[PDB]
Amino acid sequence: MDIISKSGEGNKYTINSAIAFVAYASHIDINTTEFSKVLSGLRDFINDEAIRLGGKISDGSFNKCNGDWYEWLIGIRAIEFFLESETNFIVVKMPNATSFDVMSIYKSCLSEFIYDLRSKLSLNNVNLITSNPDFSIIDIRGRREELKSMLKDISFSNISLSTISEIDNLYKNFIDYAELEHIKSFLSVKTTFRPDRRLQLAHEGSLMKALYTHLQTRTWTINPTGIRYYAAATSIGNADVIGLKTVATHSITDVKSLPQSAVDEIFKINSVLDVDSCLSHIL
Amino acid sequence: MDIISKSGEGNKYTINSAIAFVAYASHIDINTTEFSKVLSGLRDFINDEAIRLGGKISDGSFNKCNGDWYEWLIGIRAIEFFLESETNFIVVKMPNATSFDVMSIYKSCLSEFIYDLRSKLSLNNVNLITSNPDFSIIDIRGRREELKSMLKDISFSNISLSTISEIDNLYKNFIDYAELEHIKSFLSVKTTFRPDRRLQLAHEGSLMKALYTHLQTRTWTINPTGIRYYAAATSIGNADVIGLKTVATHSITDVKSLPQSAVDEIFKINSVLDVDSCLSHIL
Amino acid sequence: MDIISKSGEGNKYTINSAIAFVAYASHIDINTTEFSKVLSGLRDFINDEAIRLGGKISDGSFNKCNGDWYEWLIGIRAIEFFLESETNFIVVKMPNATSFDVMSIYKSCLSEFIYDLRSKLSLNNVNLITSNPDFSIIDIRGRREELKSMLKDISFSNISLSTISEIDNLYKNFIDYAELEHIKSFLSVKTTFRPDRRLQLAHEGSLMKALYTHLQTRTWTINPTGIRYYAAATSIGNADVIGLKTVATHSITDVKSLPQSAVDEIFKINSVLDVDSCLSHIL
Amino acid sequence: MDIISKSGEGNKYTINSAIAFVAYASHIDINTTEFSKVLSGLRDFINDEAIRLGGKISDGSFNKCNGDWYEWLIGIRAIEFFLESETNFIVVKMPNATSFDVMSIYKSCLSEFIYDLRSKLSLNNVNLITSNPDFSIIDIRGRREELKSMLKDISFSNISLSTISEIDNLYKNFIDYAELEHIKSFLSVKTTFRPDRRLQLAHEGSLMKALYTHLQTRTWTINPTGIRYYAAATSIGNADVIGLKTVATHSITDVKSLPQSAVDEIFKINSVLDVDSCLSHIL
Repeated sequence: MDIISKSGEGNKYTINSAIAFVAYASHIDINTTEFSKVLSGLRDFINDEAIRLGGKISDGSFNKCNGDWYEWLIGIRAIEFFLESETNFIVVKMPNATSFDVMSIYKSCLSEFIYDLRSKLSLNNVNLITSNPDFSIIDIRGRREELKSMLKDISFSNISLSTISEIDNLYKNFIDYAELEHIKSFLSVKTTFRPDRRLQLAHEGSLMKALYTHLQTRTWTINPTGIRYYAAATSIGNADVIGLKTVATHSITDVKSLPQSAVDEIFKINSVLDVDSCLSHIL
Repeated sequence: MDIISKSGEGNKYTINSAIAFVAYASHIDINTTEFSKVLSGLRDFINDEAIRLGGKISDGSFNKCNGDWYEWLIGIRAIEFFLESETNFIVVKMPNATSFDVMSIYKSCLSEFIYDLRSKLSLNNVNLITSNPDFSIIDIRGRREELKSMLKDISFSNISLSTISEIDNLYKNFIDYAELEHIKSFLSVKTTFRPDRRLQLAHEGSLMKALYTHLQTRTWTINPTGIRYYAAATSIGNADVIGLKTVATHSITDVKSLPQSAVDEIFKINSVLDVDSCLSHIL
Repeated sequence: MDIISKSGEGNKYTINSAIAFVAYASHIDINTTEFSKVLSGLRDFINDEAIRLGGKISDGSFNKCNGDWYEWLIGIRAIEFFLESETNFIVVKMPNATSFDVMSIYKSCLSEFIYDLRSKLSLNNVNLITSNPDFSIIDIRGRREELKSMLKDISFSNISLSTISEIDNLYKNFIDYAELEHIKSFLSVKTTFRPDRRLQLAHEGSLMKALYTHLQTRTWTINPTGIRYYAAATSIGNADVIGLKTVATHSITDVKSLPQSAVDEIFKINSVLDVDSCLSHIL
Repeated sequence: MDIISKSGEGNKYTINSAIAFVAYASHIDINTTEFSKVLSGLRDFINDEAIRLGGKISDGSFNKCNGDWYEWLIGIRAIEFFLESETNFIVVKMPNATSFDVMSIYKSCLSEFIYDLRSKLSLNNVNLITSNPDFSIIDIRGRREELKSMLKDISFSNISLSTISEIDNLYKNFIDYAELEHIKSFLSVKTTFRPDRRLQLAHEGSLMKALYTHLQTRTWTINPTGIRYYAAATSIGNADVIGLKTVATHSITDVKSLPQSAVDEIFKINSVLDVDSCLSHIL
C-alpha cells in the first residue's frame, strides 16, 4: 500500500489520506509536535513521493486531506482524554451529510419531528438543507466501562490504520440514541479561518440552534439546558471572532429568550495540550 | 488614463475597473452580446495590455472586478428599463457594508430599532454582522419625474465614466427615506454560483428576512407585505436551487407564519433581455 | 314521577329539570312559541306546584334549570336540523368539566399534549383550569347515516324523557375521535347576558383559542383552519358585543398571525327559526 | 351631612360611602378590630339609620360600598406603612376604567404602544377591553421626601373625609410617570371570593401579563424584571387558590419563557397587621 496513487487524470495522483497519515505519524512524537508542523510536515512527505514517481497532486486533494488530518489529530486525542479521564461525555467524529444526518443521533421520536418539518416544507416548496458539525459531544451515562474496554487500544503511540477507521466509525454506536439532553454540544474545526470558513461556521451554528429550538417547541421542554456550538483552528485572531460570535439568526425575531451566539466559544488547537484544555473546559 | 496601473508589488498591476469597463464597452454592442462574452472579452482586453507593458494581474483583482462589471451591466440596464417604463420602483445599486449599512435606507425611526438591537446584543457579548445585498428595489412613489430628468443621459449607447459613477452613487438619494413598505425586495448577483457563493446568498437572504421580521415586531405591523430576496447569475442549474431555496432560518422556530425561503426566486441573467424579463417579473 | 321533590331543607323543594321540561313541553307548540315564553311559562308551571304542595323553590335551582332548559331547547332543534339536512357537522351538547374534559373529544395523541402541559405546569406550581363550552360542532365525515338511524326518533313533537337523555349523552359517541380539523367550533349559550356572563364567555373563548394554538404548535400545523367560538342568548344588545368581541388574550403577544376575537360571532336565539339561521350560518 | 340620602326611588336610600366610613370609623380602634368586623359593624350602623328614617337600602349599594370600605381600609394602612417606613415603593389606589386607564401611569411613549394596539385591532374589528387592578405598587425613586411631607397627616387615628379624598386621588401624581420597571406589581382585593370574583381576578391577572409582554416586545427589553399580580380577601381557602393560580393565558402559547401564573400570590387581609405582612413581603 502506497501513500499516493494515480487518479488516471494524466500526471494526476490522489492521496491515500489514512495511509499517509499513519505512515508519517508513526515517525513523529505527536506530544511534542504542534499540529501545524505535522500538517506541513505531512504535505512535504507526500510531495517527495509525487516527485520520485513523477506526478502531480492538486491543492484540492491537499485541502480535502488537511481537514481529515486536522480532525484525526483532534479526534484521537479526544479518545485518549476519554480513556485517561472519568467524564460522562465522549467526543465523537461525524461523517458528511452526503451519507449521514447528525439528527439521527437523537432517538427516533425526536428526529421524526425534523423529518416531519422537512416534508411539510417540501410541500410548500421550501428545502431544509442541513450540515453535520465535525464532532458531537455525547452524554454516555452508563456505558463508560463498555466504551473504555472497546476503545482501549486507541492512541497516537500505537497508531495504526485501524485506529483511523475506529475514530471514523465510532458514531455508529450512537444512532437512535440521544434524548434532547444527551447531546451537549457540537464542535466544528478548520486548519485556519478565511472569510468563507467563518461564514460556514456561523451559518451552521445558527442552524443547529434553530433546529434545537424547533425540538424544544415540539416537546414543550421548558427551560432546557440548550446546546452549545464551538469552533477551533490552529490559530485564531480577533478578526475571526467578529464574524463567528454574531447572533444566532432566530434570536433576532424573539425577545422572549436570552440572545444566543451562533458560535459560543472559539478555541485555538495547535497541540495535544490544547485539545485537553479545550475539552476540560467544554465538559 | 490607462486601463491598468502598477500596484508597486513588483510586476503587479491593478485593474482600473471603471476605465477598463468603459473603454472596452464603447467597442461592443451590449444589446447583441451576452454578458458572459463581455466579461471574458473584458478579461482578454486587460491581458493584452498587461503583456504589452510586461506585467502581472492576479485573478483576485480579476475576480473582484468580474463582480463589478457584472453588476454595472445589470445596474445600467435597470436604469434604462426605468427610463423606458412607467414603474414606481427603481433598482438601486448598494455599496459594501464596509462603508454603508443598507438599513439606513429606511427612515431613521425604523433603522434606530436595528441600532438599538445591535447595542443591546453587544452588551450581552453578541455581535450583529450584516451584509448589504447588491441591489434594493425601492418604491419611488411621487419622484418618478424628478429621477427621470436626473437620469436622462444614462445608457450603454452613450457609455461614459460618469455613467458608472452615477450607477454607483444613486443610492445617496435614498438615505433615511423608506417606510417598511417602500423597500420591495433585494437582489444579489454572482457571475456564477459555487458552493461558497450559494452559502453567502442563503445566509444573507435569511438574515434580511430575520431583520425584516424584527422590524415588523417593533412596529407591530399586522399582515405586512413582506420582502423578497432574489438571486441571479449568468448561468443557473438545478444543483444551485437546492441550496438557495432552503428555509429562512427564523421560520424553523415559528409555526405562526407561512414558511419563507431564504431566496424566493433565482434568475438567469446573461443579457439585456434577461434583465428586462427578470425586472418585469419582479416589479 | 313529580316535577318537584322536597330537598329535605325544610320547606325546600328541588326541581326535577327533565320531567318538568318534558311535562310542560308536551303541552305547547315549540315551533310557534319563542324560547323566552317557554322558560317563563316553565317557571310558572313549577310555581303552581310548589304552591299546591306548600313549598319553596329558590331562584338558584331556577337559575340552574333555566340554563338546562335553554340548552335542551337548542340541542333538540340542532338534532332535528341534522336529521332534516345533509350536513357533515353535528352540534353536540357537552357535560360539565366537573365530570368531563372536552379535550378528550380529540384523538388521544392530541389530548395527551394538553395532559403533558398540565403536568409540566403543576411541577412549576401553576394550574391549568379549563371549562367546557356548551356545544361542540363536530365533523362527522362518514358516519352521517349511522347517526341519522340512531337519532331518528328525536323531536319536539315526540318529546320524551329519553329524548333529553340522548341529547345529554350523545357526546359519548365522540370520545378519542377528533383530529385537529374535526372540531369546527364551540358554542356557549346564556338565557341573557349580564356582566359576569359576558366575562365567562370572553375568558373561555380566549382559553379555547390558546389551547388550540398550543396544539397547532405541538403538531407543527402550518396554516390550519382554526377554531371559532360563538355565543348566543335569547336577546343580545350592542352593549354585550363590546365585551364579547375583545381580543383573544394570546394575540396581544404575537404579531405573526391575524388578531383573533375571543368570541367570533354572537347570535340571538329565541326560537327554532333562530336556531336554523344560526346553524346554517355556522356550518 | 348625613350618612344616607333618599335616591328618590320611593323608599330607596343611597349610602354616602365616605361620610358613613368616616363617621363610623371615628368610633372604633382600627388597630384592634379586624376588617370583617368593621364592615359588618358598618352595615349595621347604616341599617339603624335607614330604620329611624324609615327607608330601604338595597344590598347592591351595600355590595358596591363594601368594596369601597375594604379598599380604603387597605389603602390608608398602606400609606401609614409608607410614612412609617423607608421603602421606595408606594401602594396607590386606582380609579375605575370607566374614567381612567391604568396604562397612562406609564410614560407616554409606552402607553402609546397600547393605544396603537387598540387602534389596529379596532380596524380588524376586534376590541381591547382592559380593567384597572385596585392598587398599583409604584417605584418612587427620588420623591420619597416630597410624598412623606405631602401625606404627613394621613392616618386612621386622625381619620377625616379629606383623608378618603387623598387616598382616592393620590394616583394623579403618577400620570405619564412610569418607565417599564417602575410599576412593580398590581394588587386586586375582594371582601370574599366567590366563583365570579375568582374569575375576574384570573382574567385581569392574565390580561396585565399579556399587555406587559406586549410592551416588553415593542421596546425589545431582554430579560426584564416582569410584573406580579396579587390578590387578597378577608378570608382565603384552598378552593380559592385552584382557580386563581391558573396559568396566564399567553404562556400556553409560548415555550420560550417560564410559565407564569395569572395570580402570583394570594393574601389574607383581615387586619392592619395583615396589611403590613403582605406589604413587607411584596416590597
